[PDB]
Amino acid sequence: SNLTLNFGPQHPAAHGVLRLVMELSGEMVRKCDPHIGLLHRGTEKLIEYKTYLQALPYFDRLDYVSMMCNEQAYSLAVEKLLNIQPPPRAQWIRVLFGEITRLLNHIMAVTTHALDIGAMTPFFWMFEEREKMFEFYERVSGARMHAAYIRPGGVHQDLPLGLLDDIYEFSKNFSFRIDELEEMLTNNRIWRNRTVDIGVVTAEDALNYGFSGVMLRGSGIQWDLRKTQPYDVYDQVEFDVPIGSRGDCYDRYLCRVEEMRQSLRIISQCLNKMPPGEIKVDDAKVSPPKRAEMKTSMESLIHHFKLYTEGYQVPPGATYTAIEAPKGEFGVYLVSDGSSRPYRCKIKAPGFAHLAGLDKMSKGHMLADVVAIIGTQDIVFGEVDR
Amino acid sequence: ELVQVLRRGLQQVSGHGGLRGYLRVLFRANDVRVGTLVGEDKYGNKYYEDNKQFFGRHRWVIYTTEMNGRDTFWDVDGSMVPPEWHRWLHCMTDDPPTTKPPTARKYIWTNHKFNVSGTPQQYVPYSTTRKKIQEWVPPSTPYK
Amino acid sequence: QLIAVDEKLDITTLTGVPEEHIKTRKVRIFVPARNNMQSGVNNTKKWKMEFDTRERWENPLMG
Amino acid sequence: ASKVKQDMPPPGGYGPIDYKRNLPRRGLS
Amino acid sequence: SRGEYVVAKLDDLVNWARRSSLWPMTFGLACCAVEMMHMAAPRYDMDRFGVVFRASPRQSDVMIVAGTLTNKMAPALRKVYDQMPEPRYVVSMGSCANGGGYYHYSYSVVRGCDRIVPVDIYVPGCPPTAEALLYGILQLQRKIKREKRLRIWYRR
Amino acid sequence: GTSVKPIFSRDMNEAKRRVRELYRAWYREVPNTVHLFQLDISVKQGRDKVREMFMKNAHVTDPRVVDLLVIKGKMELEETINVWKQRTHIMRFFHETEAPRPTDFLSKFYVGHDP
Amino acid sequence: TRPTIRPRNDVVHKQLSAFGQYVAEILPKYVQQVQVSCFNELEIFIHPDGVIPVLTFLRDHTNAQFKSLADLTAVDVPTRQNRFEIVYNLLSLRFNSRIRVKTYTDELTPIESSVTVYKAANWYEREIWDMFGVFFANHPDLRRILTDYGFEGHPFRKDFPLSGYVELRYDDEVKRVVAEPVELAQEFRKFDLNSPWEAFPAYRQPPE
Amino acid sequence: GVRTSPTGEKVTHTGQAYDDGDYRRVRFSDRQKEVNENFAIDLIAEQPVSEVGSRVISCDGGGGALGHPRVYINLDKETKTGTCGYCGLQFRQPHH
Amino acid sequence: LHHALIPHGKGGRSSVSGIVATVFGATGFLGRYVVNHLGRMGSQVIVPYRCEPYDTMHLRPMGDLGQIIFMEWNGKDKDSIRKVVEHSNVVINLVGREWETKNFDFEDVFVKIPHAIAQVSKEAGVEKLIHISHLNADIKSPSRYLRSKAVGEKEVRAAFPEATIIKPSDIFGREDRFLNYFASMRWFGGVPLISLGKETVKQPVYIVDVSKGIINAIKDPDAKGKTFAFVGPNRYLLFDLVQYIFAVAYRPFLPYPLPHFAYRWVGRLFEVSPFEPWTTRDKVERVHMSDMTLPHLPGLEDLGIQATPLELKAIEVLRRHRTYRWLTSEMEDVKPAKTVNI
Amino acid sequence: TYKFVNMREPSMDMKSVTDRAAQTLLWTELVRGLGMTLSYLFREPATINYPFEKGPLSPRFRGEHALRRYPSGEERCIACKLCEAVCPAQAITIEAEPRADGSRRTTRYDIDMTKCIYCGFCQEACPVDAIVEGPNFEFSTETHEELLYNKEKLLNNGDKWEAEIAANIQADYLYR
Ligand SMILES: CCCCCCCCCCCCCCCCC[C@@H](O)O[C@H](CO[C@H](O)CCCCCCCCCCCCCCC)COP(=O)(O)OCC[N+](C)(C)C
Ligand SMILES: NC(=O)C1=CN([C@@H]2O[C@H](COP(=O)(O)OP(=O)(O)OC[C@H]3O[C@@H](n4cnc5c(N)ncnc54)[C@H](OP(=O)(O)O)[C@@H]3O)[C@@H](O)[C@H]2O)C=CC1
Ligand SMILES: C=C(C)[C@H]1Cc2c(ccc3c2O[C@@H]2COc4cc(OC)c(OC)cc4[C@@H]2C3=O)O1
Ligand code: SF4
Ligand code: SF4
Ligand code: SF4
Ligand SMILES: [Zn+2]
Repeated sequence: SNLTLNFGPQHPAAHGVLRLVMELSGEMVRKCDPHIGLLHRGTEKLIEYKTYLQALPYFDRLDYVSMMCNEQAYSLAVEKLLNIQPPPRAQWIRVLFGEITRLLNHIMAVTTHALDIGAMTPFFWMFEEREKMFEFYERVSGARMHAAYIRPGGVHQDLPLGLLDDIYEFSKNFSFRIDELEEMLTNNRIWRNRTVDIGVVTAEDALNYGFSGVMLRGSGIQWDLRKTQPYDVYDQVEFDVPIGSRGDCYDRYLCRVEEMRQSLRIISQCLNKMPPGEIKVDDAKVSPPKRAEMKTSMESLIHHFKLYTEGYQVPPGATYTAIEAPKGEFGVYLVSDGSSRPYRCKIKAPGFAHLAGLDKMSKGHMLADVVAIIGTQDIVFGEVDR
Repeated sequence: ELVQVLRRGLQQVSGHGGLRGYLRVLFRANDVRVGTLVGEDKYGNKYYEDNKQFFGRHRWVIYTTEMNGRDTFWDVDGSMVPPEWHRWLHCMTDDPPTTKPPTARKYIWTNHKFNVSGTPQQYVPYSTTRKKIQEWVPPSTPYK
Repeated sequence: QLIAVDEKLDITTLTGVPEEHIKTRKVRIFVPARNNMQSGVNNTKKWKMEFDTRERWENPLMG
Repeated sequence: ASKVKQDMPPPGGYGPIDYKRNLPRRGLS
Repeated sequence: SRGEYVVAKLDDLVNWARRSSLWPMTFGLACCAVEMMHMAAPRYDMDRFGVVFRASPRQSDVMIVAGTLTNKMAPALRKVYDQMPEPRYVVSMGSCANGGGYYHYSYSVVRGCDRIVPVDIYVPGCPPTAEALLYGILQLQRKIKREKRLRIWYRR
Repeated sequence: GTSVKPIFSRDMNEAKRRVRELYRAWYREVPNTVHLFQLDISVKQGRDKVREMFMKNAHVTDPRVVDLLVIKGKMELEETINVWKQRTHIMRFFHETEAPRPTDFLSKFYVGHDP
Repeated sequence: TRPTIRPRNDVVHKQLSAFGQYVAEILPKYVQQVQVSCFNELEIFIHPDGVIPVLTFLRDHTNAQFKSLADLTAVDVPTRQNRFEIVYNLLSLRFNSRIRVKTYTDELTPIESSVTVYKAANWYEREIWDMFGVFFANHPDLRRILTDYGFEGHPFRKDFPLSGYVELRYDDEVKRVVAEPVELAQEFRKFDLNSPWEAFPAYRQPPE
Repeated sequence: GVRTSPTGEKVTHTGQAYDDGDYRRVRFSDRQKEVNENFAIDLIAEQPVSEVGSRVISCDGGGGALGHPRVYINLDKETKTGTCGYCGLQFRQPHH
Repeated sequence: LHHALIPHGKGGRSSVSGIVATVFGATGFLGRYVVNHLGRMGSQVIVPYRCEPYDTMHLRPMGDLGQIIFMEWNGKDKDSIRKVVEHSNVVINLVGREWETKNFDFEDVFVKIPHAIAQVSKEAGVEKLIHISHLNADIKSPSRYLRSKAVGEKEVRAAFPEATIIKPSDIFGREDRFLNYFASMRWFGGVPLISLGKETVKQPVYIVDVSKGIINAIKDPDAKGKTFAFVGPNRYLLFDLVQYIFAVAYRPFLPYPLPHFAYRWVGRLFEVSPFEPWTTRDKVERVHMSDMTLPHLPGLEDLGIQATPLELKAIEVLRRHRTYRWLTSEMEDVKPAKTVNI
Repeated sequence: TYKFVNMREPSMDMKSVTDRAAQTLLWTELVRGLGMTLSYLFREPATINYPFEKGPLSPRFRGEHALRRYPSGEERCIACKLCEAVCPAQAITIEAEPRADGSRRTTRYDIDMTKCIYCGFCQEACPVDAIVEGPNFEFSTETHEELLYNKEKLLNNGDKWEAEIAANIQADYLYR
């Protein structure tokens, strides 16, 4: 008989409320059975009882490490259904904060992966940088993480009068912190022993199982949604896409580090190219007017009242909108029946498919290797369970 | 050199008003730094800055030992800071309330209260509306 | 392959609704009346199904 | 008649930001 | 009385030791856990207050419920609470744990973790900042300082 | 006619056969469940509860509905055997903390407005 | 029409229309309808019996090559005799395109499991079964994935109530977590927001 | 404008005080009852009526964009004063 | 009924039952079950406590928001009792200590405190009072515990003529001393029994039965001035009862007779512990005293309760007392004990 | 446009082989990692002396809610119920009636702080700046009931925090 073991939910390596039922012969893993749903909150039904603006803060709490990226995907879906266009300055702000968010997510992923493996130190070095980016979030929206800044019309508020300078000051020091992380990990023989040839997935298998993002790029597949299906102003920035060679945990780690560097590159470009103008679509039947207009003009007051009580109506139709979120392809299948409430909202999270493939990726490995594989899949269970 | 660092330490103990004041600040805040007194509180808190410290350690408060009624020699918390010094201390503004006083209103509290949870002054929720259905009152006289 | 089932459709045992909320309930099927405060008729186009009103009481705390 | 004031990059541009990996050799033979 | 003075001093000593060494269980449910991480991060450094994470419920004094508690998860939370040796404390952190929050009207969410376990400190926010959680922790220490187990034993 | 596609059974006889097989499996499982979960019920109580749950759906006359009911019962059996379920889940069948709700007219009239 | 209105792309619209015609001509046995949405999103309505052929053709054909399944979900429309609408989203990396395939079913009719065509579907079909109660034939390991152990009913169905039928609490007499009929301290307050004036003339329905 | 009930409980601006036979008062024993002491109806009743030499006046609550939406008040009735429906300030024309 | 105290809802957690109860002694064995049953229906429960508030934590999840109010009280203070019974229509008394402390003898907890509660709650206008005494309460009993119980019963009846007095006999449950005391004896080696427990008859009652009986007596309009006796459905000789207890726990049963004076000396030796004693002289007297038979008093079946046999609930108390070898044994494996019924 | 992260081949000359043998036998990269940690040991820690030292915040910071007044002392809230309609958590409960002087004012204004997600949508929706999220974040309670705010509690919060709330609004209202 194989030993049957509960891995989580109350486990440090679990990375959330995961009940990994594991069959083991000695420490060899014979079978992985991920039991999820310990963080299923019934988000999609709730979204059905809300208006389109009331449903936005749910996308903050889907993947709690990539908040604005989740907001951007939902906003793109709703804007596509509304047949409107965000203004250019809003799109530049969106891309800038999406890259800052990608930095946040990649720091969290790499350091928690190292912490599982046993290298506890880089976490503390990188979480101070995460703290400074949380400060950027807070200055723009008043919240450290669940900002709700990106709205289906653009962004809620314009940047405060000295934010770009501080973002520049942060961005010109971050590369040295990445360098210190790489000094700790990249050439360590212990880290390579714990990561090289662990959780190897082929290109064909990665495509069929539904993988996306780094889980594809580590296996040599050349696919990045920002390059192939660009959104906002991603076609106007220059960056390279890291590609792996072996499909293992080590290659995925290198891809994420290089991705962090390329995000610094994109941020530098966005800082030097931010244009002037308004921040939300100049269409008061979709985006609320300014407060001075709301307090002086009859139409502005009527539209403020109606947008905050009933909300805008969205013409009937269904869309599937996908973005390159820091964890992979993040999608929304949004169905509108013509009213101000969404009829259906299905959320596609890359972690769902990655966790469904965890059992495949752990064949012939031990317990510690399974811990490394869970770390390398970059799983947050808010997006998996919803 | 090392000797100048030691001299900085001795002028730090000398700069807190003697050895006993040095020990008081060390056991009261686990910090012995010397900064410029930005101002004082009507409740006794003192506010200092030192712009040569990195962001976060450049402003601080030495709390009062005696708030509204309780002894706060050891028991201090962040809720004892009044709102104007709260705005300065959390770096929401650069201007202290001494040089930029807040606007005066006659309904603003003249006496700040701290977090009164777990205390006979705690808030207890209740319904603020009046009774909805009134019942019939039978007459006080016999009917036969 | 088809098996020619002869009976009326009945899915109560699969829905998971407690039997109390299956037998003692009455639904109303109706086209809602136009709100007399307005002239628009767009809310009088589709049929509605809604359940019977049950007891509502006052919370001892907060009311 | 006040002019539009808005958070923008300074005239010309921001100073260049390093992003490439910097791992020195740092050893004997 | 000498005996009352002795029990008061022993009471103070035990309360001081208990509040100065508060070990929370390494346990996080959702978004709030991230802010919990930021409380252990260098800027706030909970370790400097004597507050260290430990995975095992047998070596833990405090449980921080940091995230939504669903119905599927409630038996496991109750179980790891029951496996804490006493004295033990529970800090409810965030809207979800406090009362359900954004998912209060869900078929799969427990409307507040105090239905499952007794709670000592309720930390508001969604999420509460790391500073707010630190304030709640320091509040729990003050609460523990107010304990008088030995005095009550002596008077009974 | 009525042009329906089956799930597993073509008539009620095959559906009844599957029901009997699932009943046999639950009957065999009950003592192991009582041992593993450390339940304070007897094996007789558990088998009585299994019979009561089976008889709750005795009025079904559609082979497809019966096939779905057997699929759900097999899902529950698989869940119980593998210990995915906890003692609270098993004990949820017995409603031990639910006060008995009366069924006669007078008691209902006394307690409240619901029929 | 310039600054605030989303721009059009007629080239992609034409390409998707031609490819939809291509797919319909190749598989007349199953394809019932083909649509190209205004924002260039190809949709192909089919018969349920053709779930496995269509997808197989779409993932294998040299001119198709949709080797990746973005996601698979269902929509509940109670007014339809076939309640449930099964939606497959596919991505082609070779041709950098996306396609949506839709079919229908009701409560008692199984759909063929497409795990053989796409390995990714496993958990998607389990999720559809759990949330909507749609059975998938020949599925490797079909069981609940999202809901609690022993949970009765399917939450995503329109008829199911938002807060469900039971709640949980810890009971000290039995010393365990118990499930009881839901009671709410404050009832969810239903809002009626729909405006009595029509918003979109282009979607007006005939007056019957 | 605070005032106590015959039970010694403060009466709020709303006017709600628990009745003598109401058990819910037990929630305040060993604790206190939260009552805000600045009654708005009394404070707005102290403001002097503004005299303006026009039939129609405008009010925005002061502060421009920091007040309320701007409204126009007719001042033709001389038996009363024009009252803002947002701020409660009163206006009149010079009379008698 | 004072409109705010009209029952509403379906009798669940968020309902209004119309009951406002002050439960003295709610931090004990019976008090937790009573508070649980009251808070299940949506009752307002006022818990007077003198212990450390930590020790009340387990009672917090028993009610909805605001439905359980904790207040400090002192048994020797009547202003405090007034403070905690001012707004209640029900007062339940569960105050009692098995052993005598330095500050409270048996007469303080069983006469003075119950009488003060009855007097103050009658003065305050409390509608209902429920008092708990023992089945074996007697003016001339060898145990001072039962003498004080009988005196306090008379005092309560004098101070509150419409009080319901409930007389249970040896409540058994998860936190019950009676079931535990026998289990505790195994560590020593042998079970010491006076006369080998062949001259004692016991009729133990389940804890949930007693809590349900109290709750039903609150809701019963004709149970006002009545006196109830809460006893189980079966009578056992003490020897057979302890033998069954040891068989359910799967521990080797080694009974031996011990003379009365030796057992009293042992109880006196155990009495000097400053903490909770393992046993006392009073406990020794009460253990080897046969349960009274009072057929003239209404029972649990007059309150609608069907008494639970010990054979059905013994395992839930005694499985904790087993070793790992016998930890998974089923309930119906132990061959119920011999009953001496009539 | 892509780059490779692990497609580099190692040199096979005798010098490179000897350098790699020295790396294997004498553990050079491990000493590099030790040097990095030793370097961090001598830096100044990023820790702040809480509660004496606080984390930086912004005028846009969302915290505890408060109900404000006009400078006359009259409440700003007119019971339009837009905050109650917009609230995604349904955390706001409002009841209103004409005041004794005919004013449109609330008789019940509750916020359930354990339902609230602290999104700030209500202060955006308020047309008279009546409901705000003030700067406070240190209001942890010991019981759940203390976090169920009524109108008295929110008016008290406004009175207690008005000096800072007005200064925060003055610094941010031109971005709104
Ligand atoms: C043989 C001996 C065996 C036992 C040995 C035990 C170890 C030796 C005793 C060590 C005592 C150290 C604890 C006392 C330290 C007090 C520190 C002081 O700050 O505590 C204050 C309160 O002090 C306590 O109330 C009393 C402490 C001492 C209690 C009595 C000690 C008597 C010792 C008797 C020993 C008898 C042993 C018998 C068995 C051997 C409040 O501080 P606090 O608010 O937290 O600070 C928060 C952080 N701030 C300040 C920056 C905000
Ligand atoms: N076998 C049984 O258990 C049956 C019990 N009896 C009677 O039934 C009642 C409840 O029994 P049970 O729950 O088992 O007893 P417990 O010992 O478990 O609890 C007694 C309660 O009374 C309180 N109390 C005791 N002494 C005092 C005091 N001097 N001042 C204030 N409060 C005090 C306790 O508070 P604290 O914890 O703070 O000390 C405690 O809450 C008691 O009156 C008992 O005598 C009836 C027949 C037998
Ligand atoms: C131990 C230190 C220094 C930090 C790291 C840490 C905590 C506290 C809790 C946890 C944790 O890391 C583990 C592993 O990675 C995640 C990731 C999570 O989501 C990103 C997540 O949410 C529940 C939870 C976890 C674990 C978790 O519970 O303090
Ligand atoms: S309270 Fe907010 S941040 Fe915390 S877990 Fe819930 S949704 Fe996430
Ligand atoms: S902050 Fe958001 S959740 Fe909280 S009361 Fe305002 S609108 Fe509701
Ligand atoms: S707070 Fe503002 S939005 Fe809410 S009811 Fe009052 S005036 Fe309307
Ligand atoms: Zn005005």
